[PDB]
Amino acid sequence: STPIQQLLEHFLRQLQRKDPHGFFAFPVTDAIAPGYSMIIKHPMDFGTMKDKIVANEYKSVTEFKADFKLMCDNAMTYNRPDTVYYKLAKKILHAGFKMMSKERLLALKRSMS
Ligand SMILES: CN(C)c1ncc2c(=O)n(C)ccc2n1
Repeated sequence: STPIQQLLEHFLRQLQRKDPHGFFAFPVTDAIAPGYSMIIKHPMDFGTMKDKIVANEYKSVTEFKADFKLMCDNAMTYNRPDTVYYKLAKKILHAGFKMMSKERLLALKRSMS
């Protein structure tokens, strides 16, 4: 494993901890959610993000953050605001961006020198 992969796996584990029912663990199918493929054209989930880390597909934390944001945005686009999926996506997007904030990454950059 590489230092980037270890850091991204840590961020992903902490993010997955906020989803105990595993709503974001797997891709959303049309059988589970009707007309999903018709509304969401750029699907994303924690499993796809895990596979990208393992394959060393992320060049930076910004790229990882972009996939996480896409996943939350998709859930907030497809699902109405009063659903468990929209509510969890909004909660984890905020919590995730504070964990991977420019402030926290600058503090990590300073500890790398
Ligand atoms: C059952 N159903 C209608 C439905 N709809 C939307 C979603 C969804 O966005 N995620 C992320 C996970 C499950 C899900 N399930």
